[PDB]
Amino acid sequence: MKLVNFLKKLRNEQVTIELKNGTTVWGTLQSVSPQMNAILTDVKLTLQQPTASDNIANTIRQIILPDSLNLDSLLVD
Amino acid sequence: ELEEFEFKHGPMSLINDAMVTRTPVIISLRNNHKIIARVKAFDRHCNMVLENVKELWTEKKKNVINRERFISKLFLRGDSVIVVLKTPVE
Amino acid sequence: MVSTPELKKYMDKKILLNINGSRKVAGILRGYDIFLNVVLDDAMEINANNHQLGTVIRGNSIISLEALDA
Amino acid sequence: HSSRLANLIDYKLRVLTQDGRVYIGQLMAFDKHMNLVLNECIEERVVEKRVLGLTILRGEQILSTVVEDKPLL
Amino acid sequence: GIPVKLLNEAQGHIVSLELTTGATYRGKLVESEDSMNVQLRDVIATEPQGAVTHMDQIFVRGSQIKFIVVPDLLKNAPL
Amino acid sequence: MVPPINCIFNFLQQQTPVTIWLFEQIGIRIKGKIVGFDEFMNVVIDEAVEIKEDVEKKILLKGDNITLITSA
RNA sequence: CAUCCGGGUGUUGUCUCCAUAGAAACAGGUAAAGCUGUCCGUUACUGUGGGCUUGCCAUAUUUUUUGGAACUUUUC
Repeated sequence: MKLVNFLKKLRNEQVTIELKNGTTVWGTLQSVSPQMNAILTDVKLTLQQPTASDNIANTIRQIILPDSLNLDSLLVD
Repeated sequence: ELEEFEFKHGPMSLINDAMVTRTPVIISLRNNHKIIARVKAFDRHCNMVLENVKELWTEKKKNVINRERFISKLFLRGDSVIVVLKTPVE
Repeated sequence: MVSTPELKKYMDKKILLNINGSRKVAGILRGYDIFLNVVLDDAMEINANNHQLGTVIRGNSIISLEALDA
Repeated sequence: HSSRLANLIDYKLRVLTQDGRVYIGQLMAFDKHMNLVLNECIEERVVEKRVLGLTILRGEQILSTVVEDKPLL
Repeated sequence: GIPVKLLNEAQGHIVSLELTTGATYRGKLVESEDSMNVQLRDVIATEPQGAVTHMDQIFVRGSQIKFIVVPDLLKNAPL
Repeated sequence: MVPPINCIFNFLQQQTPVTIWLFEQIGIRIKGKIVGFDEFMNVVIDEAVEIKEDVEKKILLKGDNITLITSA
């Protein structure tokens, strides 16, 4: 009975994440937890100049999802 | 148990009402950057999946500059939301 | 949870509290709480102008609690 | 869950905090609150450095995690 | 959880810490908690300014702690 | 000894005037008599006043914003 | 001090009953052995079938994960 469960389906796609801190993060998602803690693969995060990180992982403001992803199919259990 | 009861009667019902009506919404954020879009799905924490979003936010360089950007799909964590305005087209 | 703190040794003794907003208070320790809410009697502000009052300080606020005399 | 978090154990990590400071060192112990314990730590406030030793961070304070190097033998 | 037990094990030794306040405190630790409360003695504070002071007894709230700094032998401890 | 919620229970019966301080705002304070409260420390003040000493004139407060509750 | 009736352990050569892959193939040495090198059986990445060493088991209202944040300005 949570919208979090939908994010566990999301795995594999790339997203630019914004945080409360005010950073921006392009990278592929590997896994998503019930407590929102996401782990990313092949990341390019910017705080300062942008710096690439391999394995990046409360602070999440919003995910800007890719345009190809069908919402109707994922919103079902 | 009691969560089912409040979705029909309470404050959150007007999103369920609006989002089912295929409605657009104006949302005031905690970032000082308002969000104007149409909603897909919501939750008890106000975790909302938005579609076709457009922001409105001032700036300085200096004088006030407004800037807009279109986003296709957007999962918003309800902590960032401070005020929701559920405005109908009709 | 709710570890009732070790303030038994401060009961009925003078104190020098500090609180949020850099404001501080002297008083006789009457009673304490789970959340560290405090009861002080003979409460005197420390602005340096010291005003007598006669007080329940909130737990959240508290930064610390001292002893004037050993 | 926490299956991914055990995989990080005993790797040199780069941890950004809410203050902006960034701690670095191996990971010995981990929590459900994301309390991290770190060995032989070094902050980089920014052209700066400091030596601390064993550091136990809270969950509130932590922002992001990132592996610097592979697990040491 | 282990991140709390390590703390309880450094009771007696001298500890350094950082609060949301911005200041760091250093002293012998007497009691801790699962909340992350603390009880210390002979504390030597040092704020953002550099201002040193002395505090005889102190209690804390964990919520207010950012992070601790613990003695070196506490890395061979059992997990 | 005196626990904290039993202390606030006395302020209801006596109808004593009590000034309330806010969390992150020293510039502002409040006043009023206490009718009722709850487990989460929300308060229903009566004849409440906003206090330069600019006294501006029944409300309810959230328990997250309080710091001090003081008699008279 | 001996003698005698006994025991277990290792190792070697046999005997009886029983087992099915095979890569049990090659070359090095000790007091010993895949001890070593090569080597081969499944196989290192999938889906069906078994077991667990696992999720630790589900908290938006004060000590961590549903925010006191947001914003501005001056100094070097």
